[PDB]
Amino acid sequence: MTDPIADFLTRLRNANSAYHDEVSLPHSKLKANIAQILKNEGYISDFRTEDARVGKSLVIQLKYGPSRERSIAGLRRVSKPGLRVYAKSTNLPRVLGGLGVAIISTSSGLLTDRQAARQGVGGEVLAYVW
Amino acid sequence: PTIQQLVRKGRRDKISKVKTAALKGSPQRRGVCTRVYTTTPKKPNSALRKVARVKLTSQVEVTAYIPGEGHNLQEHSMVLVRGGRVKDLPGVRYKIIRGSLDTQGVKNRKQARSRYGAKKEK
RNA sequence: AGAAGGGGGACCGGAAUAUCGUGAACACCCUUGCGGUGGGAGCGGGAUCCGGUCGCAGAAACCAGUGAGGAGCGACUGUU
RNA sequence: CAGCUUGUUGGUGGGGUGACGGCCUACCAAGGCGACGACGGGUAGCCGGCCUGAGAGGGUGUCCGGCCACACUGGGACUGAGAUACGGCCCAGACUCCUACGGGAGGCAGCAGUGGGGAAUAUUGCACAAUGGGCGCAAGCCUGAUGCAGCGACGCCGCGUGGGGGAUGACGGCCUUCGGGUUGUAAACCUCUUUCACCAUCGACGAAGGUCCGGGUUCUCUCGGAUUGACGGUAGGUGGAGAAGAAGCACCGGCCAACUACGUGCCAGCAGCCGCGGUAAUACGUAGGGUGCGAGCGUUGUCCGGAAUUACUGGGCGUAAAGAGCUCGUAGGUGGUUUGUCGCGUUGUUCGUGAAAUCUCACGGCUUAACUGUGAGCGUGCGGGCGAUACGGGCAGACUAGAGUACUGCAGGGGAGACUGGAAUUCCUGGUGUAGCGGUGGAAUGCGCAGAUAUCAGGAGGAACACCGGUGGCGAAGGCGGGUCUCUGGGCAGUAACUGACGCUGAGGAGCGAAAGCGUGGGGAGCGAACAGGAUUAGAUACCCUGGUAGUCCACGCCGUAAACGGUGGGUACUAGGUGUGGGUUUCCUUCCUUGGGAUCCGUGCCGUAGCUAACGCAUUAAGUACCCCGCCUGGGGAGUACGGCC
RNA sequence: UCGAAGGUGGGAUCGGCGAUUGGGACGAAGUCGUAACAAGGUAGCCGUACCGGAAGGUGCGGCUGGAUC
Ligand SMILES: [Mg+2]
Ligand SMILES: [Mg+2]
Ligand SMILES: [Mg+2]
Ligand SMILES: [Mg+2]
Ligand SMILES: [Mg+2]
Ligand SMILES: [Mg+2]
Ligand SMILES: [Mg+2]
Ligand SMILES: [Mg+2]
Ligand SMILES: [Mg+2]
Ligand SMILES: [Mg+2]
Ligand SMILES: [Mg+2]
Ligand SMILES: [Mg+2]
Ligand SMILES: [Mg+2]
Ligand SMILES: [Mg+2]
Ligand SMILES: [Mg+2]
Ligand SMILES: [Mg+2]
Ligand SMILES: [Mg+2]
Ligand SMILES: [Mg+2]
Ligand SMILES: [Mg+2]
Ligand SMILES: [Mg+2]
Ligand SMILES: [Mg+2]
Ligand SMILES: [Mg+2]
Ligand SMILES: [Mg+2]
Ligand SMILES: [Mg+2]
Ligand SMILES: [Mg+2]
Ligand SMILES: [Mg+2]
Ligand SMILES: [Mg+2]
Ligand SMILES: [Mg+2]
Ligand SMILES: [Mg+2]
Ligand SMILES: [Mg+2]
Ligand SMILES: [Mg+2]
Ligand SMILES: [Mg+2]
Ligand SMILES: [Mg+2]
Ligand SMILES: [Mg+2]
Ligand SMILES: [Mg+2]
Ligand SMILES: [Mg+2]
Ligand SMILES: [Mg+2]
Ligand SMILES: [Mg+2]
Ligand SMILES: [Mg+2]
Ligand SMILES: [Mg+2]
Ligand SMILES: [Mg+2]
Ligand SMILES: [Mg+2]
Ligand SMILES: [Mg+2]
Ligand SMILES: [Mg+2]
Ligand SMILES: [Mg+2]
Ligand SMILES: [Mg+2]
Ligand SMILES: [Mg+2]
Ligand SMILES: [Mg+2]
Ligand SMILES: [Mg+2]
Ligand SMILES: [Mg+2]
Ligand SMILES: [Mg+2]
Ligand SMILES: [Mg+2]
Ligand SMILES: [Mg+2]
Ligand SMILES: [Mg+2]
Ligand SMILES: [Mg+2]
Ligand SMILES: [Mg+2]
Ligand SMILES: [Mg+2]
Ligand SMILES: [Mg+2]
Ligand SMILES: [Mg+2]
Ligand SMILES: [Mg+2]
Ligand SMILES: [Mg+2]
Ligand SMILES: [Mg+2]
Ligand SMILES: [Mg+2]
Ligand SMILES: [Mg+2]
Ligand SMILES: [Mg+2]
Ligand SMILES: [Mg+2]
Ligand SMILES: [Mg+2]
Ligand SMILES: [Mg+2]
Ligand SMILES: [Mg+2]
Ligand SMILES: [Mg+2]
Ligand SMILES: [Mg+2]
Ligand SMILES: [Mg+2]
Ligand SMILES: [Mg+2]
Ligand SMILES: [Mg+2]
Ligand SMILES: [Mg+2]
Ligand SMILES: [Mg+2]
Ligand SMILES: [Mg+2]
Repeated sequence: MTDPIADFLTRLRNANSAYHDEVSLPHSKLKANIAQILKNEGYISDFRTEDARVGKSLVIQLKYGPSRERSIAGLRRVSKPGLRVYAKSTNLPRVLGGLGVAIISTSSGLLTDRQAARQGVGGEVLAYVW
Repeated sequence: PTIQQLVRKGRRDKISKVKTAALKGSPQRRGVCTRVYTTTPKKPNSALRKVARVKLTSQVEVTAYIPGEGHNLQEHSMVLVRGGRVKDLPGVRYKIIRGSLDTQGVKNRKQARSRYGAKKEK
């Protein structure tokens, strides 16, 4: 069980592919922050944290369009534990030429590409959500 | 794959085989051109290709190819050799320049007039 | 295999009065003995370094392995 | 190339240096370097730069600039602020030369040039006119640095080899359906311009500069009298008649733009591939026509790209090349939740630095461009200060989920040792008994008649354990069942009893590891390589038959190889179902006896959803979606072979 | 004292030639066989041992990348 961020992304991608309407996984502060960013970006619906038998479990509800259409096109972790990915303000990564969002972990907290470029501080690119 | 394994053992480009071994660094090598004869090419060609044994100033013996309609070649001769593939002969990988120190340009040559040796007119 | 092939070797002086190592007298305690500890005299031994001296030659005379390479036969020590 | 070092590592006291220092010396310790590759071998001047590539990257160090190293080879000292001291010195070696034989002199990797090698790379020219450097108070002197000139299409740029009417469809050539068209407005004919060439003339900027004089007294300044340019009478301008003085080159089958005919008939021949030429060649030589470029066009030599065919960007490993035979574990890489601290990684700002030219934007000057000057980017980085702890990380803690331990049950051909049982084959002994037995598609070799095959009874001996038995179970893999006993391993289920990230993988390394084979002793019923005879066949060194040795067996060692396969590495998370089997547990339907159905865990089969795949197929036991670790591949042979090394 | 050059010696490493000899690749239209592709006429492969002119054959153990009831 390595890279819980990758595990969370993989679970979300699998559920979105299988048209699942609910996911469950143990809760962490980083996962909660990522859920907040996703909710702000509008790729997901509401999220909540519920106390399981051990620790806490973080719950994400997904969103679907009019037909059986997935708002989430795909997921891709970026900064793997095998090789970390760091980016600066002048060369912030672009996802889908601006149509995608990359989570940036800077001293101001977890931030999106455009917001991080606005304030000019870079960090570690966690993943691409696009 | 496995960036850690790549760090431990990096990638390596393919091994290379040189093609100008006899010339060993020269576009043209001056040879001796001893024992000019003629051999037969591979099966589905059935020709009589004029070849020679030419030893360069780099002291290597190779079998070269004589292009053009006939030649004035003989025993050891003051010739120049360039690279080239024949695609029919077993191991001929060099060609003698026609219109060199000794060999003459191919007579009656009007088309392309540079290869095989040909003055325009005079 | 002492493979092969090299280097040194005499004498005098100093180090050097426990220099070092051998044994251990006078003189030091106790269950007093053919006893124990310390002690270091006198007497012997070996090695090393530095300086000097002599000769043609320092293993000094006597004494005291020649070495290497390729084959055959018998494995070897022995026996005739 | 797996072990390297002894002034070597350190210390002490001196010596030495401009200066720290085993730099040197006397003494003391045993240390120092090495898998992040020392030591060893091959190769090489480094960088700014140059080329290619969208980029990352790949190649390279030549002009120029910065540095380093060297001056016939090797070694050494001195002078001096400062020495690889090219045109300084001493010595050793080689070479060349003079000589009266005793002795002496010399070093173009300075400029120019000669010999030799190579495919091949230039004048024994001018001047200090300007800049820099050295010597004086200077005036001045030197400078093969430098400024130029000469040779080369060697590279970049630029301009010409003309233009305006021209269907005489010149003539002709070419193709030819004998009609025609192509060459083709280009031509002749009428005309315009003279770019660069030829001839004559003027004539430079480069010099707000240096000398001898006039204000200045010398310090500063302009003034003119004289002179000072190698380039150079050169650039450049002007004046003169005349299109008159001026183009060639490669290719034309696909890649890739360019077709007809003649001669030829696997011959001449061409070619980058694959393919054309052996009697109608758009592929050979030639003629015409066309395409593209141009004072250049093709070939050769090498690098980059196409090549995502070494893949960070940007590859794969079931069957195409690719998972070690399996397991353990050293280093290493990587890692659950949560709190606090630091701020090392991370990131922001600021300062210093990141030379110039060259790369780019924007301009300025050579008639334009090449060339050159200026402003800004580039210089991906580094050092310093000042902000952050969102993530990784260090430290200090905490939790139980991971992992491990605990207790109670469960299944098992898991393994080792010892004892023991039956069937069957063979053999031995005896009885009954006579002429066949065995073998094949058919036979024969073979066995018996000296009593065989067959039958009965008893005994001896080795091997293997029918039925259970299966699609099943166990084991890391290989493998594992006649029975009993002893010793011992692992797994699963349940409670959550306990610790608290103690986890995953694992380079090397270590252990285990079918059959065959090897060493030592024993054993040998049956089978059975080798071998022998018979039979088939042209042959039969085989398939078939008759025999038969090692071996197969035991004990202890060795060997470490298999299609050792799921042709699929280990661990984890997630991703419809349907239907068998095995070990548990659990309430309920609890008697609906049903040991059935339902729930959960650990497996083992098949079918099937999405997804993946070249397809076959995989599909919760993935070859699907992701992460961490290790192993492996870069066309086929040669070859898993040679040499070396380890066993 | 150190110290270039030189001499003496045993080694280390890299090449060239070598009587003779082993295997490999390619050639032509040769000789001897048919081992594999069909159940290829005795199924084919994998490791080992032995044998034979040669491909190959046999034994032991394993796989189906074959079939059978
Ligand atoms: Mg990759
Ligand atoms: Mg000796
Ligand atoms: Mg000997
Ligand atoms: Mg003397
Ligand atoms: Mg003796
Ligand atoms: Mg012999
Ligand atoms: Mg003897
Ligand atoms: Mg013998
Ligand atoms: Mg010392
Ligand atoms: Mg000292
Ligand atoms: Mg060099
Ligand atoms: Mg590319
Ligand atoms: Mg030198
Ligand atoms: Mg010289
Ligand atoms: Mg020298
Ligand atoms: Mg001076
Ligand atoms: Mg001095
Ligand atoms: Mg010198
Ligand atoms: Mg000098
Ligand atoms: Mg000189
Ligand atoms: Mg010169
Ligand atoms: Mg040459
Ligand atoms: Mg020459
Ligand atoms: Mg001057
Ligand atoms: Mg000057
Ligand atoms: Mg030329
Ligand atoms: Mg074309
Ligand atoms: Mg013809
Ligand atoms: Mg042609
Ligand atoms: Mg290429
Ligand atoms: Mg590439
Ligand atoms: Mg590939
Ligand atoms: Mg295959
Ligand atoms: Mg394969
Ligand atoms: Mg395996
Ligand atoms: Mg294998
Ligand atoms: Mg193997
Ligand atoms: Mg470890
Ligand atoms: Mg660890
Ligand atoms: Mg963590
Ligand atoms: Mg760690
Ligand atoms: Mg301009
Ligand atoms: Mg700069
Ligand atoms: Mg800073
Ligand atoms: Mg647990
Ligand atoms: Mg046993
Ligand atoms: Mg018997
Ligand atoms: Mg009987
Ligand atoms: Mg009987
Ligand atoms: Mg506790
Ligand atoms: Mg492990
Ligand atoms: Mg290992
Ligand atoms: Mg065996
Ligand atoms: Mg045996
Ligand atoms: Mg035996
Ligand atoms: Mg026989
Ligand atoms: Mg038989
Ligand atoms: Mg038998
Ligand atoms: Mg044997
Ligand atoms: Mg073993
Ligand atoms: Mg097996
Ligand atoms: Mg894999
Ligand atoms: Mg796996
Ligand atoms: Mg798995
Ligand atoms: Mg099941
Ligand atoms: Mg299926
Ligand atoms: Mg596949
Ligand atoms: Mg081998
Ligand atoms: Mg070997
Ligand atoms: Mg030979
Ligand atoms: Mg056959
Ligand atoms: Mg066969
Ligand atoms: Mg047959
Ligand atoms: Mg067969
Ligand atoms: Mg046989
Ligand atoms: Mg076999
Ligand atoms: Mg078999």
